[PDB]
Amino acid sequence: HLSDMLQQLHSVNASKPSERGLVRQEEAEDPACIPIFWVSKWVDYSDKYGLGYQLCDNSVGVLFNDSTRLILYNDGDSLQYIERDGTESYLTVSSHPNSLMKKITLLKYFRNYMSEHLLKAGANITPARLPYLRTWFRTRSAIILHLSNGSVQINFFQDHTKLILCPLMAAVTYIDEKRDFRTYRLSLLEEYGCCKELASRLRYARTMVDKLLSSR
Amino acid sequence: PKTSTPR
Repeated sequence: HLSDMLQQLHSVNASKPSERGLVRQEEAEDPACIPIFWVSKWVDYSDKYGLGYQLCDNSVGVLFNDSTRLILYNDGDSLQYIERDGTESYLTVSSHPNSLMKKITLLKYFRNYMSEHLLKAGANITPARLPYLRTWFRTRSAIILHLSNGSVQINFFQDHTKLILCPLMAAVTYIDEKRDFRTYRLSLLEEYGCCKELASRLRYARTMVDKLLSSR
Repeated sequence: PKTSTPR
C-alpha cells in the first residue's frame, strides 16, 4: 500500500503544483473519493499502555505497547483482537476470555475518556471492512496514523489541520483550519495545482511516508 | 499534547 502512495506523492510534488500560472484547485475536487474511515479522536498513553483512538464510525481501538490491538465495534459489544503476528480473533464483551480483562477495562477507560473530553474530528462528513491502527508515530508538529486499509492520516498540532491519504482511491482529503473538508484526486492536483499551504503539507507527508516505509 | 483536540 505505502509504496503505492509514495509513488503518487512523488508525482504530485514533482509537478510543483503551487508554481502554476493559474492554480485551479477546485477542479481537482472529486466528492466520490471521500474516505470511509479516519481517526476522529486519539489519546496517547503510550508511556503506560499505548495509543487509544476513535474511528469516524464511533468504533474505538487500542494499540497496546506490546503491539497487540483490541477493537470495539460501534455496537458496543463485538471485539476484534489482533496479536502481534496479525492473528485475528472475534470476541464480545458479553462472552469473552478472562485473560483479556485488563485490556478490555483499559479499552473501556479509553472510550470513556474520549466520550467525555474530546472533539470528534470531521463530524460533518457523511462517509468496507473495519480497520485497525497498524502503526503510528509523533513528531513535534504532527501525529502520523497508518490504518490497515492502507490509509495514512496526519494531524498537525498547530492549526488542527489534517491530511488523509488513501492509496486505493489515489486521493488526499484536507481538513483546513476552519474545519472545512475537501477531497482531491492526486492526479488532478497534478494538473490544476494547489495552494502553498497544502503543497507544504504534501511535501511533509512524503517525509512521514518514507518514514513509515522504513519501519517495515 | 497527550490527546487529540478536546471540547
